[PDB]
Formats: sequence, structure tokens, C-alpha cells
Amino acid sequence: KPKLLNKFDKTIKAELDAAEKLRKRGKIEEAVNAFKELVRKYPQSPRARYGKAQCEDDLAEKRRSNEVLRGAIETYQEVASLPDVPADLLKLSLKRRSDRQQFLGHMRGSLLTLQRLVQLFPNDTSLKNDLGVGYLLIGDNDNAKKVYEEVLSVTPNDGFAKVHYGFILKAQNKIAESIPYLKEGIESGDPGTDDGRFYFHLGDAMQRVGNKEAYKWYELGHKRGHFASVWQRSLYNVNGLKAQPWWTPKETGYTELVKSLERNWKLIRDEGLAVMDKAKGLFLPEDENLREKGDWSQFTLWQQGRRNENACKGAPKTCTLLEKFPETTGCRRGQIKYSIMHPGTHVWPHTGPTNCRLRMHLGLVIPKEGCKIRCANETKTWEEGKVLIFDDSFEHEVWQDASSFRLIFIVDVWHPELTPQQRRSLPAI
Amino acid sequence: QGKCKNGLGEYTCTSLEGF
Ligand SMILES: O=C(O)CCC(=O)C(=O)O
Ligand SMILES: [Mn+2]
Repeated sequence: KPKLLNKFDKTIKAELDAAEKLRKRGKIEEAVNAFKELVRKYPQSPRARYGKAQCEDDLAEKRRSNEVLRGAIETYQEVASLPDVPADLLKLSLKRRSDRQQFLGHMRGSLLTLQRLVQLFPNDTSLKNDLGVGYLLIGDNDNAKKVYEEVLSVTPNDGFAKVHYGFILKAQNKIAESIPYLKEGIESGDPGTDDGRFYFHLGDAMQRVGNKEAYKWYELGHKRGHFASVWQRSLYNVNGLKAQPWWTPKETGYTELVKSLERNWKLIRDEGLAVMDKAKGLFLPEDENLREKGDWSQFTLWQQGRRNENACKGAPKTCTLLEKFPETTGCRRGQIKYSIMHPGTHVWPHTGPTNCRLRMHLGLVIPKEGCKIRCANETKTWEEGKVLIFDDSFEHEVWQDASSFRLIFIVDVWHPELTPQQRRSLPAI
Repeated sequence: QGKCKNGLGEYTCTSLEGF
């Protein structure tokens, strides 16, 4: 290589190089002071200012300090404000600013930086692709979609843009439309396309349209390290946790929880029925595009290890019962919820996001015929007052063809091989 | 974004908080 020195900076290259050498040697404190003296003496120097920002960035890593990094993020912007900044340096500085803003979770700030980059460099396709990612991270799929349409209108065979456009189409339930974009994008091999999310959704889109090639893409995703197996396709994993579709209570070790659920199942049922009769707006429809058809809703008591206080007013006895079991109430990668499913419902094959939980089902109102659940290659039925346990990071599928409603209680637990230290530190999902 | 409660429908499933 990059051309980082403007006319004046070439005249002080020896000083600039000496400060950078301290930084590259890991003498971060000395490099900070070296670049501070250069910023003091040469306040308009873009290379000195970038050196200051890079040292602050390194110092933030050493101290693991969000606030030190915020300083670096500001100095990266100061580089761009200076006169006569070389194009290579301007781009490097603002790209790192946006990257570090995302690391901090400042997604709206990163978006502003990315918009500025695209305005400054209107012909850099990769910066537009990065702007689309900025929109995806803040949940603005509509503006992300417009960005990738702009990219594809000029570079129709950009593989990054194809896979991301395909991802957006798939999220919008444009299943058939998504498949060629996801497929061609992965096949491009372009940087950023060899990503578990795109294999996951390409295979899933193919399954939904009945294309038997779906599992070839799962096999390839497994070969490329994205999935533990073709059956277990979660993307947020602790490697090596025992992996099996169906579990017994004894295998989980959570036998006291299972006994409480089975001894007290009727109070849990009765509170669910009272909500169905008198507070039915507490049941919220499934909203993750997982149904082919039918009606399926959940009344959630805990999510991400946090009690919903107003929800627990609707099931106070059940919430009191469950408070005794931190293996589920503290499962920050799971939920506790009632789940009602009505006749005419088919839930598409799907997998959950993480291998870090197991999912218990307590039967509450189970029609004698018509309801079943498949996990991997094995299908089972529920029983009233009895717990089933499976690992929902394995592909699973559900049918409801009874002649009345089916009510279960879903209780997620930490995978039993996770240590207390892991259960305290894993990011919530 | 929403949350990945039961699947992998969101672009990312975790919330970033730096260090
Ligand atoms: O049958 C239900 O209500 C839930 C099925 C399911 O997909 C799950 O428990 O993850
Ligand atoms: Mn599920």
C-alpha cells in the first residue's frame, strides 16, 4: 504494498518508520509515546495519526479494554479528516474503524462508517458488500437487499453478493428464488462464500422444494468443517459434546427435574389450559418460517436464561416449580415455554442454532392419534405426563394430524457435559 | 435482528459486546 505516505510524510519517513518498528516489536507503550510525539510535532500527518490509532488498537487488545478501543475508533476517523490522505490509507483506516465498531456491537456506528466508505470509493464492490453486511447485522434485510441488488446490477457474478442475496431471499420465504443464488455463490469460491450459513440454507431450501440434492450440500458442508455431521447442523457449538438425537433422563443426569415435571404435570397442564381459555394472546405464533402449514404458537416463560415476569403471572405455580432448577432457568442458550400445535400442521425439517442445549418435552394434552416428532432417523410420540428428550441441533420434524389440539411444555437444559465455567461464559442465544 | 430461538434464520445469533 500500500501507498501510505503523502508528500510531507515522505519527508519524515525515518521518524514514522522508527515509531512503527516499536509497535511491530510489541513495545506498545513506547510506540504510543513515539506516535504521540509525532502527532504533537506533525498534527496533520496522516501516517502518524494512523500509527496512533493502530497503537491504541493494539493497547486495547493487551488490556482487553472496550474504552481504549473506543479511543482507537475515534483516531481512525481523525485520519480521514486530515488533509491530503493517500487513498490506500484512507480506506485502511475507515475499514478498521467499522470492523472495530462491529466488534464492540456499535452496529449503527459501523453502518455510518460503511456508508461513508462507499461514498468515498464508489467503484469498490467489496465495500458495498461490506455495507450490506452492516445492514444484515442491524436486522435491516430490506436495505441489505437493495445493496446487493446494486452490486449485482454492475457485477452480476459476484459470489459474495449472490450468497448474501440468496440468504435474504431465503429468509423472506422466497425459497425457489434463493436456490440458484446460494448455489452459484457457494460454487464461486469467492472470499466470504465458504460459510456454514449458506450451506445450511441452500440444503434447507432444497429440502423444502423436494430436491434430493440437499444432502450433497450437507455432506460438503461437513467436509469443509461447518457441520459436526450431516444430521447435526448447528453453527454455534462447543466441539466434542456428546452427540445423539434422543436422550434418556438418566443419560442427561437431570433426573430430579424430570421427576418434578412428571409428578407435577397436571398443574403445568392446568395453567396452560387457563391461558388458552382466558389469556390466549400470551401464546405467540411461531415466527421463524418453520411451518409448511397450520397453527403453532408458544407461551414463553424464560428465554436466554431470563424470566419473563409478566408471562410468569400467567403460570405462577409452574414458574415457582421451575425456579428450583437452574439447569434450565439459567440455560442462556434455551427457553422454557408452552407449545400448542393444531391439526393440519407440518413443521419443516429444521435444526436449532447450538449443540449446547438439550430439549425436553413434557406431554400435557396429547391426542391418541396423529401427532409425532422425528429427530434424525427416529420418530416418537408423546405421552401425557411423560418427558421426551432430544438434541434439537439434530434435524427434526413434526406433524399434527389429530382432531383436536396438542399441548406440550418445552424445557431446555444445558448440555450435561458443559462445565459450570462454560455455562457461565458462553454468549447467550 | 431477532433471536435464533429455534433455528438459524438470522444472519447472526449472538450479540457482540467487545471484550
Ligand atoms: O412440537 C413442538 O411444539 C415443538 C417441536 C420442535 O421443533 C422443537 O421442540 O424444537
Ligand atoms: Mn425445533
